[PDB]
Amino acid sequence: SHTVKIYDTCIGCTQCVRACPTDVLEMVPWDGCKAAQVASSPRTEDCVGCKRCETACPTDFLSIRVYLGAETTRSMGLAY
Amino acid sequence: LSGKTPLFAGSTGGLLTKAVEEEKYAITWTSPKAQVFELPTGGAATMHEGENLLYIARKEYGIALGGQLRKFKITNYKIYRILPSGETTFIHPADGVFPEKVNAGREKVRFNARSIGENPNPSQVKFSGKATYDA
Amino acid sequence: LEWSPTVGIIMVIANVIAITFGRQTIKYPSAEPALPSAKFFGGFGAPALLATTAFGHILGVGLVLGLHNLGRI
Amino acid sequence: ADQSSYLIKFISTAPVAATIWLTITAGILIEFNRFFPDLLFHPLP
Amino acid sequence: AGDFLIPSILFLYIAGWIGWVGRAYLQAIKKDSDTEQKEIQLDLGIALPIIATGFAWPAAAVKELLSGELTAKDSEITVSPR
Amino acid sequence: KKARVIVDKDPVPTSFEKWAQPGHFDRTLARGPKTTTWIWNLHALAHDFDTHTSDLEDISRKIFAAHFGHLAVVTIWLSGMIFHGAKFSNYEAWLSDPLNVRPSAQVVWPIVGQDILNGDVGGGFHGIQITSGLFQVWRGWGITNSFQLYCTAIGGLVLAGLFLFAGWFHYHKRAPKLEWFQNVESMLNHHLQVLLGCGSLGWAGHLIHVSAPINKLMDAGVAVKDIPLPHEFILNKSLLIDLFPGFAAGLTPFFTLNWGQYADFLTFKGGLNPVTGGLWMTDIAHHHLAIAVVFIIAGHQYRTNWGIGHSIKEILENHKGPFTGEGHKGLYENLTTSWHAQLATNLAFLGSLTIIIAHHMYAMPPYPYLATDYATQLCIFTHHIWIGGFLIVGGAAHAAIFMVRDYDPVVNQNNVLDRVIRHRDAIISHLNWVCIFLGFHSFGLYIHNDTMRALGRPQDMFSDTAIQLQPVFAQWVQNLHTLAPGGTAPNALEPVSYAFGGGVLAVGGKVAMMPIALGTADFLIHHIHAFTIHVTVLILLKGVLFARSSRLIPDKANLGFRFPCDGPGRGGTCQVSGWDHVFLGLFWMYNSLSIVIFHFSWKMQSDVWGTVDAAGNVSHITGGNFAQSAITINGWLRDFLWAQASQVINSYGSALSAYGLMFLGAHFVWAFSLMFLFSGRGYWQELIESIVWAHNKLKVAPAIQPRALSITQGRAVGVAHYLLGGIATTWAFFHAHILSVG
Amino acid sequence: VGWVTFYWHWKHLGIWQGNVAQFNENSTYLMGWFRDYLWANSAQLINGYNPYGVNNLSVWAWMFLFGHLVWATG
Ligand code: CLA
Ligand code: CLA
Ligand SMILES: CCCCCCCCCCCCCCCC(=O)OC[C@H](COP(=O)(O)OC[C@@H](O)CO)OC(=O)CCCCCCCCCCCCCCC
Ligand SMILES: CC1=C(C/C=C(\C)CCC[C@H](C)CCC[C@H](C)CCCC(C)C)C(=O)c2ccccc2C1=O
Ligand code: SF4
Ligand code: SF4
Ligand code: SF4
Repeated sequence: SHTVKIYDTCIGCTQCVRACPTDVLEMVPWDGCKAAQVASSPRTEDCVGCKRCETACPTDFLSIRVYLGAETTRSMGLAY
Repeated sequence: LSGKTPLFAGSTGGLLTKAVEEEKYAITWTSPKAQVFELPTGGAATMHEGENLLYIARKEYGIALGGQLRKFKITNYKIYRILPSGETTFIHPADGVFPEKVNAGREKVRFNARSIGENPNPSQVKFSGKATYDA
Repeated sequence: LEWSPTVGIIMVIANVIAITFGRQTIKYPSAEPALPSAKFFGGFGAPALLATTAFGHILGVGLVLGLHNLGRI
Repeated sequence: ADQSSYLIKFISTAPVAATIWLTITAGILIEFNRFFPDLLFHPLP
Repeated sequence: AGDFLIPSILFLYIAGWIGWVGRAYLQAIKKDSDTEQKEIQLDLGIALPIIATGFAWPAAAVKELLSGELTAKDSEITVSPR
Repeated sequence: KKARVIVDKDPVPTSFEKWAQPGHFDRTLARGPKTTTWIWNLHALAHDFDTHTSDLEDISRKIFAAHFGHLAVVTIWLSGMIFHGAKFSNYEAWLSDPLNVRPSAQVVWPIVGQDILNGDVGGGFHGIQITSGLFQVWRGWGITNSFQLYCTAIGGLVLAGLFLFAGWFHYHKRAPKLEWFQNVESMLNHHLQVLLGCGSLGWAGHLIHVSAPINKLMDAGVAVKDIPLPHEFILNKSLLIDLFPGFAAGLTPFFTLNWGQYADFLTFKGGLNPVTGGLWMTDIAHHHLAIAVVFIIAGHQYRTNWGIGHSIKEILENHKGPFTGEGHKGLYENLTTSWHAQLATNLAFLGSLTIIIAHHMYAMPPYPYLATDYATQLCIFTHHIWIGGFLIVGGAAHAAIFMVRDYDPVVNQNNVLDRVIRHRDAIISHLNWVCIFLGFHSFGLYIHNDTMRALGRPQDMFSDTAIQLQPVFAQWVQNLHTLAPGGTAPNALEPVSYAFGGGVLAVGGKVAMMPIALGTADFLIHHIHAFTIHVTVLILLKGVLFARSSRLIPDKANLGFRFPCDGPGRGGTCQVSGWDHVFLGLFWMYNSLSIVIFHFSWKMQSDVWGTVDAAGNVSHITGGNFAQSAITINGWLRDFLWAQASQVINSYGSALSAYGLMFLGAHFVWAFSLMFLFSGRGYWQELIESIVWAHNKLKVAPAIQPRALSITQGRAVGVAHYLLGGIATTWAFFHAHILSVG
Repeated sequence: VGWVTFYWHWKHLGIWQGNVAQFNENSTYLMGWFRDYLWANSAQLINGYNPYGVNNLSVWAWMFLFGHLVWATG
C-alpha cells in the first residue's frame, strides 16, 4: 500500500476528503484548529497514489502527504 | 444485494476476470424517477425509479458514479466490496455518514503531531525499519 | 438534335410524370403561395408546382439527350 | 480624448511596446549597416 | 584595440544602460499600489525619464554600491531547506 | 419553424477600453497576473470561446465575426501575392518564354550581403525563384500583362477591407440570433448553389470567354502583345468564331438542347495539351459547367420556407439498422448544438480533400506549363499534403473536445455514437493488432532486405529480381484506366492521366507525365503508408473514444480535455488526456507524411521526371534507382538523403544559400524541441528558484513571478518545434535539390 | 563528448591526409562541420553494402543504421 500522513498544520477545510477518488480520507474531531477537525486516512489500502489530496491542500507546504510504496492491485488501479 | 440493474445494452468496458477471481464491487442507490446517466465504463444507461444495483470493477468507479449522483441529488448511494467467497462487506460510507462531515467515534489514523519540516533525516533513521514519516 | 415537336411532347410528358410523382409523394405540397385554381393542380403551392416542373425539365433533358444519343429522337 | 488614453495604454502594453521598440532598434542597426557596412572591427588611426 | 577592446567598452556601456534602466523601473514601480499590472502595462511617465536618466549608470551604480543599496542581505531573501 | 433573419441591433459597443485590459475575456485572467503563467494563459484561452461565455448565441456571433477577420487576412495575403506578381516580378518575361525563364517574385533589398539571393532567374531579372505556381495560375487565368495584376490586387485589397468591415458590422452593429445559425438546411442550400455552383458557373463563363481564347492564342504562339484584351472577345465576336466556331450558332442551341454545336469549346479530350503539358481549357470549362449544374441541382435537396425538400433530422433518423440500434438519431443535435462537432467534421474532411487535391494535381496538371516545372510540382504536392495532415489531426482534436465538453448521453442514447463508445475496447485492440501486423510486414521486410543485402545474399531479398511482391491489384486498376478511352469511356480520347498509361508526353524536352510503373518497392512503400496512417488513427481514435473515461481513470471528463496527468499513482497516469493524444498523434502524422513526400520525390525523380531524347528515350533524374534502392533503409539513407542533400550543403556563396541556412537552422529548431520533450518542469522551476535568488540579491526580482512552463505547455512547445524543425528541414532540402536538378 | 570527439577526429583526419587547411578554413562555421565532416566522410561507410555488392565495411554500415534505430527507439 501507500502511506498517507497528516501533520498538525491542518486547518480542517475538508478539501482533501472531497478530492479523494477512492475514499481513503475522512474528517475526525479535534481541538487543534478553528474548524476543530483533522483529516485522517484509515483506508490507505485503497490509495491509488494520485495525489489529488495534496493538490487540494491549502496550507503552505501541505498538511497531507502521500508516500508511495509497495504496489498492489488496488494501488495500481487495475480493473483486471 | 437488492436492486435492479440499470437498463443498457452492455459494453466491453464492464467486469473482467478480476471479478470472479479476487474482487468485485457494487453500488446501490434509490432514484425518485427513471433518468439517463453515464456509466463509468463508458455509455449511457437508465436508472430505475426505486432501488438500483450496478456492479463495477473498482471502488473508484462507484465513487465517480456516486459523484455524478450528487448532480441528480441522489445521496443515499452505498458501495459494497464483494469477494469470490460470497463475502460482502459494506465500505462506503463506512461510518454511515459521508466522510466530508465530522462524525464522533472516528479516531485519528496516521496523524503526526509535528509539522512536516520536523521529520528526521534519512541518515538518522538508516539501517532500521522506520521511515522518516513514521512518527 | 434539331428541335421538333417530339422534343416538346417528351418535355411535356416528363413534366406530367414529375407532377404526378410530386402529387403522389411530396410530404408538404401545400406551401404558402397557393395556385389560383387548386383543382386542375390537385392542390399545390406555386413552389411545389415549379419544383415539379423543374424536375420534369431534369427528366426531359436527360430523356431527349439519351434518346438522341441512341438514335431514336 | 478619453479613447486616446485607452490607445496609449494599448501602446504601453508589453507586446506592442516591445514591437515598436525593437522595430526602432532593428531600424537603427539596419540603417547604420546600409551606410557603414562591413565593420568587423574598429579601425585605428 | 579595435578588434575586441573598443567593442567591449561599447557593449558594456549599452548593456549597463539597459540593465540599470530595468532595475530602476522595477524599483520605481514596487511602491505604486499594483506592481504586477505595471509590468505588462508600462508607465511611460515613469519609464521614459528613467531611460533618459540612464546615461550615467556607472556613477549611479558606484554610488549604489558604496552606500550598501546595491544588494539585499542574505537573511532578507528566500532560500530552500538545506 | 422557418428560416428568417432576426438580428440584435448594437449588442456590443465599439470602444478601445478593453484593449487596455489584457485578458478581459476570462473572469480569472481579468484579475491580472501574479505569475508568468498568466501570460501564457492569455494566449491559450484567447480563442476558446466556451471559456469566454456559456451562451451559445454569443459564442456563435464571436465565431461568425472572427471568420470575417480571417477572410480579411487571407484576402490580404492573396492580393499581396498578386501585387508582387504585378510589381516585383518577371511575369511578362515569363509569358514570352515559359520554358526558360524561372518564375520569380520577391526582389531582396541590397544590405549586409543578402543580394546574392537575387539569382539569375532569366528574363533579364534578378530575384528569388518562386515555387508556389502563381505564374501558372495567372497564365491559366489568361492574364497577359502587369496592369491586370495591379487591378486584381487592388480589388483584393478592397475585398479584404470589405470583409474586415463585415466582421466589425456583424459583431457590433447587426449581429444574428441563435436560430439564424441553426438553419443548416438553408446554409447547405446556399453554399451548394451560390458558393459552389454559381461560383463554378461564373468561372465556366470566364474560362469560356477569357481563359480559353487567350490560352489558345498562346498555344498557337502569336505573341504576348498581339493577343487582344479579353473584352475584345465579347465586343468583337469574330475573334471567338475564328478560334471557336461553335459561337456562330449563338445561344439558341443551348435552349433548344442542340448541345453538340458547342463541342468546339466543351470537349472531353481526356489527356494533356501537348504544347503546355496542362489540361485542356475546354475540358476545364466543360468540367465547371457540368459541376455547376450538379451543384445547383444538389442545393435544392434541403427544406426551407416552402415545404418541399428534406429535413436532415428526418433523413438521419431513418438510417437505422439491425446492427446499429437507433442509428443516427441524435447526431443532428450534436452537429447543430456543438461548434466543435462541426469543426471536427469539416476539419477532417477538408484535410482529406486537400490530400486528394495534392494527389490529383501532380498526375493531371491543370495549369499551363506546370508539369514541366518540377520545382512547382514537388512543392505544391508536399504543401497540400502537409495542410491535409494538420487539418486531419485538428479534426481529431475537435472530436475529442466535443466528447469532453458537448457530449450529452441523453441525446446520444443507443445511437451509433453511443454504440461505438460501448465497444471501444474491441475497436482499439483490433486497431492495435492491425498496427503491429502492418509494422512487422512493412518495416520488417525492409529490415530483412537490409540484412540480406549486408550479408551478401541479394537472392533472398524482397525485390523485383528475387522474392517478388507485385502490386497486382493496383496494376489491374491502372490497366482498367489505360483501356478506358473507347471502351468503358467511349467519348474520351486519351486517358484521364498519363500516370496510369498512354505514353510519354514531352513538353520542351522534359517529361510532363509518363506511366508510373508499380513494383515491389511500390508495394512496400504503400504498406509503409498504410501502417503509419493506421498508427496515427490508433492514437487519435483512442484519444477520442477514451476522452471521457478509461478503465484507469473513470472521471476523466471531469478533469477536462487538456490536462497533464492525474498524478504518479495507478502506476503513473501521465498523458491520459485527449489533448495528449493529439500531441502524440502529431508526431505520427509527421512520420507518415514525411514518408509520403519522400516516396513522392524519389518515385517521380527516378521513374517519371527527366529529359526526353529526340528519338524518344526518357532519361530520368536519378536514373531509375528506385527499383533497387528504395527497398532497404540503407538505400533510402544513401541514395535519397545523402545523395540529394548534396545541393543544400554545397549551396553557400550562391543564390541558393538561404536554403542551406534554413537547413541548418531547421536542424537547430528540431534539436531544440527535444529539451522541451525529454524534460519536465520540476527541474526548470527549481533552476528558476536559484536565478530568482540572484535577482532578489540585486533587487531585480519582478513582481510577476517567474514560473516554468506548465506540463501541457512544455509538451506543446516541444511538438511545435519538432514539427517546425523537421518540416523546415525537408522544405530546404526539397527546394535546394529540385531548383538544381529539375 | 560528441563535440570533443568530432573535433579530435576531424582535425586528425585532416592531419593524416596532409590537409590541415580543410579544418582550418572550414571549422569556423557549422556548415563546414556538416558538409566536410558528416557528409563527406560518411560516403564510403554507407557504401559498405549497396545494390551492386558488399565489402568489409558492411558490418559498420549495418551497425550505423542499427544505432540510428536504437537512438530513435529511445
Ligand atoms: C530588468 C532586466 C533584467 C536585469 C537587470 C537582469 C539581471 C540579471 N540577470 Mg536576468 N532576466 C531578465 C531580466 C533582467 N535580468 C528576464 C526578462 C529574464 C527572462 C528571459 C531573465 C533571465 C535570466 C536568467 C535565466 C539568468 C539571468 C541572470 C541575470 C544576472 C546576470 C546577468 C545575465 O546573465 O543577464 C542575462 C539575462 C538575459 C539574457 C535576459 C534578457 C534580458 C532582457 C532582454 C532585457 C530586459 C530589459 C527589460 C525588459 C526592459 C524594462 C525597462 C523599463 C524601462 C520598461 C543579473 C542579475 C543570470 C543569473 O542568475 O546569474 C547570476 C541567469 O542565469 N537572467
Ligand atoms: C525508430 C523509432 C521508433 C520505433 C521502432 C517505434 C516502434 C513502435 N511504435 Mg513508436 N514512437 C516513436 C518512435 C518509434 N516507435 C516516437 C519517437 C514516439 C513519440 C511520439 C512514439 C510513439 C508511439 C505511440 C503513441 C504509438 C507507437 C506505436 C509503436 C509500435 C507500432 C506498431 C508495431 O508494433 O509495429 C511493429 C513493430 C515494429 C515495426 C518495430 C520494429 C520491429 C522489428 C523490425 C522486428 C523485430 C526484429 C527481431 C525479430 C528482434 C529479435 C531481437 C533479438 C534479441 C532476437 C511500435 C512498437 C503504436 C503502438 O503501440 O501501436 C500498437 C502507438 O500507439 N509509438
Ligand atoms: C474508419 C475506416 C473503417 C475501415 C476499416 C476497415 C476494416 C474494419 C472493419 C471492422 C468491422 C466493423 C464492424 C462494423 C459495424 C457493424 O455493425 O456492421 C454492420 C454494418 C451495417 O450496420 P446496420 O446495418 O445496422 O447499419 C444501418 C445503419 O447503421 C445505417 O447504415 O455493416 C458494415 O458497415 C460493414 C461494412 C464495413 C466494411 C467497410 C467497407 C469499406 C468500403 C471501402 C470503400 C472504399 C472505396 C473503395 C473503392 C474501391
Ligand atoms: C527549457 C524548458 C523550460 C524553461 C522555459 C521557460 C521557463 C520559458 C522560456 C522563457 C521565456 C521565453 C522568456 C520570456 C521573457 C521575456 C518575455 C523576454 C522579453 C525580451 C524582450 C526583448 C521582448 C520549461 O519551463 C519547461 C517546462 C516543462 C517542460 C519542459 C520545459 C523545458 O524544457
Ligand atoms: S493519493 Fe489519491 S487515493 Fe490516496 S488519499 Fe490522496 S487523493 Fe486519495
Ligand atoms: S490536510 Fe489540507 S485539505 Fe486536508 S484537512 Fe488539512 S488543510 Fe484541509
Ligand atoms: S511525471 Fe509529471 S505528468 Fe507524469 S504523473 Fe508525474 S507530474 Fe504527472
